[PDB]
Amino acid sequence: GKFNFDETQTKRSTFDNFPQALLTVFQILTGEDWNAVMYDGIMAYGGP
Amino acid sequence: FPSAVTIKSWVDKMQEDLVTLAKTASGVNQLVDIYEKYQDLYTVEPNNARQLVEIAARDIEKLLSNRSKALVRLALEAEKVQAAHQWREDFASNEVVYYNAKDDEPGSQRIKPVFIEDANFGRQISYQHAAVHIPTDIYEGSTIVLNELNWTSALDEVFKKNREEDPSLLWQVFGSATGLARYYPASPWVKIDLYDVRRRPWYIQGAASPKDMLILVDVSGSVSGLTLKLIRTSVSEMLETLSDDDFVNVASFNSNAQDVSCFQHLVQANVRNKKVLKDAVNNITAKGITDYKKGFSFAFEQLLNYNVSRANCNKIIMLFTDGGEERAQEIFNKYNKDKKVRVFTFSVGQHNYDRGPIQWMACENKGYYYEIPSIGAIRINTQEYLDVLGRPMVLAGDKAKQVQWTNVYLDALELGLVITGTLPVFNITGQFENKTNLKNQLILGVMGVDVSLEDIKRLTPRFTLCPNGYYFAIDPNGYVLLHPNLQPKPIGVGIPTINSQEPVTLDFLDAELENDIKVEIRNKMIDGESGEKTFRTLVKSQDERYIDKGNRTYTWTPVNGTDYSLALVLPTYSFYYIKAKLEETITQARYSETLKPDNFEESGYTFIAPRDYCNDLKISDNNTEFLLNFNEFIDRKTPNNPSCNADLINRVLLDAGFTNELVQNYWSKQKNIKGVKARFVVTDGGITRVYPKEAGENWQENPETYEDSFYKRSLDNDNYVFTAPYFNKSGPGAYESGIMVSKAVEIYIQGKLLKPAVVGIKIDVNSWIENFTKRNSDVMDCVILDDGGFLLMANHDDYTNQIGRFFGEIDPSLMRHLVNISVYAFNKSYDYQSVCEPGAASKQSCITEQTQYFFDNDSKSFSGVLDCGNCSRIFHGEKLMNTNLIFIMVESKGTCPCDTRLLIQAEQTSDGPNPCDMVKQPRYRKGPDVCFDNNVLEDYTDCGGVSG
Amino acid sequence: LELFIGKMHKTCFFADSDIVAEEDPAPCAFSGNGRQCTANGTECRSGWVGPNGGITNFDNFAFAMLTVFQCITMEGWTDVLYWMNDAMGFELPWVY
Amino acid sequence: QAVLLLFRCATGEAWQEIMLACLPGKLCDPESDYNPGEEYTCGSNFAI
Ligand SMILES: *[C@@H]1O[C@H](CO)[C@@H](O[C@@H]2O[C@H](CO)[C@@H](O[C@@H]3O[C@H](CO)[C@@H](O[C@@H]4O[C@H](CO)[C@@H](O)[C@H](O)[C@H]4NC(C)=O)[C@H](O)[C@H]3NC(C)=O)[C@H](O)[C@H]2NC(C)=O)[C@H](O)[C@H]1NC(C)=O
Ligand SMILES: *[C@@H]1O[C@H](CO)[C@@H](O[C@@H]2O[C@H](CO)[C@@H](O[C@@H]3O[C@H](CO)[C@@H](O)[C@H](O)[C@H]3NC(C)=O)[C@H](O)[C@H]2NC(C)=O)[C@H](O)[C@H]1NC(C)=O
Ligand SMILES: *[C@@H]1O[C@H](CO)[C@@H](O[C@@H]2O[C@H](CO)[C@@H](O)[C@H](O)[C@H]2NC(C)=O)[C@H](O)[C@H]1NC(C)=O
Ligand SMILES: *[C@@H]1O[C@H](CO)[C@@H](O[C@@H]2O[C@H](CO)[C@@H](O)[C@H](O)[C@H]2NC(C)=O)[C@H](O)[C@H]1NC(C)=O
Ligand SMILES: *[C@@H]1O[C@H](CO)[C@@H](O[C@@H]2O[C@H](CO)[C@@H](O)[C@H](O)[C@H]2NC(C)=O)[C@H](O)[C@H]1NC(C)=O
Ligand SMILES: *[C@@H]1O[C@H](CO)[C@@H](O)[C@H](O)[C@H]1NC(C)=O
Ligand SMILES: [Ca+2]
Ligand SMILES: [Ca+2]
Repeated sequence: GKFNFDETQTKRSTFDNFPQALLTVFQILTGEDWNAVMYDGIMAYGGP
Repeated sequence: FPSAVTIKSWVDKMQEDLVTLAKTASGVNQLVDIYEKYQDLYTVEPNNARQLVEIAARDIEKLLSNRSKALVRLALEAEKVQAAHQWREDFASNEVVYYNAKDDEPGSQRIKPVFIEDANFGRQISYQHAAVHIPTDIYEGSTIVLNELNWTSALDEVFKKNREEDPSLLWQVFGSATGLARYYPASPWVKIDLYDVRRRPWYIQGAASPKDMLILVDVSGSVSGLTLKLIRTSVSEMLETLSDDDFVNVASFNSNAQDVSCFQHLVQANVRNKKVLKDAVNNITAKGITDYKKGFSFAFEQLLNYNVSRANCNKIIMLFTDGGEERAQEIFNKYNKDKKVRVFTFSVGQHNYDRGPIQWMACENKGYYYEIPSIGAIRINTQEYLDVLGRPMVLAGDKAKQVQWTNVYLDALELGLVITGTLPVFNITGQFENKTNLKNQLILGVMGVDVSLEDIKRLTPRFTLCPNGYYFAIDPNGYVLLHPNLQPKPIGVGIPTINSQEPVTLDFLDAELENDIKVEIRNKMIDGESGEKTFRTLVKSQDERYIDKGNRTYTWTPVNGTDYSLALVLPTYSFYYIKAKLEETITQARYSETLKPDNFEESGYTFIAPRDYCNDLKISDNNTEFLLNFNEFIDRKTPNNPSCNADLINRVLLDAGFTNELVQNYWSKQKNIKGVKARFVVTDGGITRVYPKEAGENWQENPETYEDSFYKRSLDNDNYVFTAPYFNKSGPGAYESGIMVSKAVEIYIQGKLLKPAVVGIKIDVNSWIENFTKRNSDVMDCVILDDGGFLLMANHDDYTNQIGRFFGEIDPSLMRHLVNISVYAFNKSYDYQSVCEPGAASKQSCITEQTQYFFDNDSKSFSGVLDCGNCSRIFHGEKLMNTNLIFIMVESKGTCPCDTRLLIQAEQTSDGPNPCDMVKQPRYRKGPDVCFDNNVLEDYTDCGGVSG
Repeated sequence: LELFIGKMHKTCFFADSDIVAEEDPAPCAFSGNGRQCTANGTECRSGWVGPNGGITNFDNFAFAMLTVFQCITMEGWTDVLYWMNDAMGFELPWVY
Repeated sequence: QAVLLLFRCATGEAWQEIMLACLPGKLCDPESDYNPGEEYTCGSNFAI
């Protein structure tokens, strides 16, 4: 519940509930768009 | 410092040097003789306030009854035609033919009209058919629209029929519940288009009754992010569906329920209050847990207040959340067991929470459930709550078919300030046997007919009155339907800080100067009772610079058909008026020959008031071709006047001879005077004449007599009036114009006071200065001020260069002290219809605060010492007799090197008054007495979920 | 850190304002070599935060190291290559 | 540029997006000698 910072769009690869967290972890494991999730994780704690 | 006796004798030598020059050069006494030496070319007719009030209020009622008959004739036919519809679901072959507005097709054929330009219509129109408007977000050619697009085509015949009976008829529009608006006569629609007929103020007031809304906003933790931006926008668009008869308040709950603003209870939800609520809603944040039990208890308590004014009508709680698992059954059981309060619930945002409890809350309390997942659904889903509120209105039957009139608002089709009649249209299919009753509880639409304010100003003629007399009409809410100070501009709120859909609701106490006696007159006029009262009022001038006090008489009666109240403002010396009686030909030919532009060499440069002396003769608003048009009209036209009237033509022609006898027999004798630069006469007929034709190009006053600020100001005063020129090189006004002096002519025909005209001169500033000195002394200052603290001369040259300027902007220290010693009184006002440059966060509407100064005490001799600290300045003040001037002598400002902040008397951009403490003591108002809610036949069996 | 430091900081805003022109902003040329934002009325000047909100840049050792690690995993390295093509010229960044 | 695009696809960056972008219904730059009238012609079904 920390990806609600954009206020203009909804994020699909989040950690909201357990199935979504599992799907996000699997997606990062496959490597596809892992940097996109990392950017959201960084911006959720402030930013650069 | 000279003694008091020396100064007073010094004044009397110069005071009489101005009155005598103005009394002889202008010729105020001679015009008295001219107006008294005939007493046969006119007649003094009584001006009864009680009769005019009751006559003009009967013509206004008849005008609104013509439109009421037009609405009934349209609403009945629409119900009959629609009841005979078959709901065909294919239009490929039987294509519907219609004219679509804002255009250069499955089952539609477009129409190319002729669009002949017409008067009394600022656009091109066509009476052959009726135009159809379909909003951008609604697809034309759909099954619902196309079916709606047949049975409305039978309305075109009735549209034509209503216009034939009354040619002076404005837009007649049908706002369908589907979204399309069909109006007559057809005219092309006026960036992108966002117009929706179902959000207009005239549609909203007729689709339901006044409501006591209360918006509950979920500001818990889970609503943070995108789904809060959707909630804040949804509340803002929801507040736009409320009018002055609706009472609303906004509260938010997150483990604790509190108001989002300073109101703490229901407010009238006008433009001022809605702005405060909108600003506070846009400043909420999401944090905490959700508590529906505490949130709904807070909302149910605010609807049971009854301490303050409410609508005493539809009570609805409108919940803005996302989703939860709490149903709060005990709260609904405890508070509304008998279902007196409706609950509408909204599920906003892209989420996956439980909508079960939200849906259950909706229809357990006779409400409806809505989905707002994105921005595109905000516009449509926040206006559909009126369908539920309209259920008791349709079940009432023919007792709910009452014509209502909206507030004054600017027309969508660029027509000006208009009001709209309103009448709903019902679904009565199958009612002959009463078997369907399922979709028959929703209105088909709303009937509308527009009445312009120009049509109402025509039924109240003001040209038999003095320029200080006028009519004004009031709303039960207190707003003015008619007023001279009402302007075709939207009313603003606050300062526009940037990095016309609202109605023009101007209150009576805000249109003019507020007084403790106006309030009781306003209350007596709101509740509809006739009366009259004569009392002393202090009146703001036409230009917001001077305040003058004079007697006024207010006479009011209620308009019987409607809920409006009409009042006539009429001062003293205006109970009689000059009516010209003269029909001979050769006595009018000589008068008309005076208005020839080629005769201005000896008769002075002559103006003419752009009045509708005679239909044909149109107005040009330039007074260059209009005079040529007018004088070439009178000779090339039979004197019998088959169409227009001669009362407005005899009066102007009679005063043409009266002013001719003055410019010829007295002004020509004294061709040039050392101290006189121009000579002007302004009459009630509507002509102004300046003898020096070379000085006729310096005339900046309005050609219409009734709009001249100095003319109205001169009538109230019994002495000469000095008008200071404008500042900041606003045209030629510094040295080549002069200082305007005016004096009203007073005649006594049979002992009855009349003021038909004013006369005066333009004193040249250059020649008056020498008389003032008989110079630039470094010890003492000699300045002259008028009634209002505007500089007219000084004794330091540099001060003279800045002429016609407020004395507080050139010497703040002395001006501020003058107010404290009670020589200059002042009241501030608020100008809600004003435009100003935006500030840091073109031009936009804003509220500007206006202040004017006037002589408070009647004493004439003033003396005192101005102490500015570690120094001392002594002054003496003497007011000139028979004049609104004051002379004050003070030492130079360089003797005491102190300079406080300059005192500004100008259009100051403000945001007051503060509305947080206005709602504590709101103005008296009366609401509609008809309420339609809580009908036992209401179905309400579709909550929000049986369809999803 | 040596080849290019602080070069992704120039996108094209509107004329005499602080609003970016395009929806997906990209850097201009650092000094008249790479991308030139040519619209009706536009100019580009320093003041931009960065392509990915400031996360993707070589203007710090930590930022450069993170971007290098991201590029090695073959995930979103062409984006950085294109941003250098826009900011710097066109023949140097392809070698790196 | 073609070799760089092929290397990008070899590393597997957005190769399916490029394949979609190389479909028949695509406009052609105003520099090729193409018959007047039909601009949206270049692009072939052989991209897949
Ligand atoms: C005034 O009230 C009358 C009745 O009180 C109302 O006339 C009724 O109109 C509805 C249409 O809204 C007719 O409904 C018929 O039955 C269904 C209901 O939609 C339609 O079949 C499909 O229904 C689905 C919804 O589930 C819909 O999406 C689809 O488009 C429909 N059509 C298909 C699949 O082809 C029928 O098409 C529809 N029409 C028929 C059968 O002709 C009622 O039958 C009408 N009732 C009467 C007594 O005429 C009228 O519209 C109201 N006035 C206005 C302005 O709306
Ligand atoms: C909805 O649109 C329909 C298609 O335009 C209208 O249906 C047609 O209206 C015509 C005009 O009245 C009819 O033409 C004549 O109708 C009279 C009356 O019954 C008869 O003389 C004939 O039926 C016909 N005359 C001819 C063909 O010479 C059509 O009959 C009628 N039906 C069709 C074309 O199938 C509806 O009237 C319209 N609904 C409303 C409420 O206006
Ligand atoms: C509005 O209607 C009322 C009555 O419905 C009118 O009251 C009249 O008042 C006069 C006194 O001024 C009485 O002589 C009449 O008898 C009253 N009328 C009736 C029907 O009794 C009132 O004048 C009407 N107002 C207007 C402006 O027409
Ligand atoms: C006004 O509202 C208050 C509270 O909502 C009502 O309650 C009374 O308020 C007055 C003054 O505060 C006091 O009599 C008591 O504190 C309250 N209770 C009772 C039983 O009076 C009040 O009734 C409302 N109306 C008025 C006229 O005050
Ligand atoms: C407009 O006129 C003056 C402007 O200062 C004010 O009227 C006086 O207000 C003071 C304030 O208490 C009173 O003591 C005086 O008795 C008032 N003078 C009167 C009533 O003649 C006030 O601001 C305005 N007057 C109104 C609103 O009636
Ligand atoms: C309309 O109003 C006028 C005056 O307001 C009145 O004479 C007339 O009878 C009314 N009705 C019609 C149909 O003109
Ligand atoms: Ca919650
Ligand atoms: Ca990849």
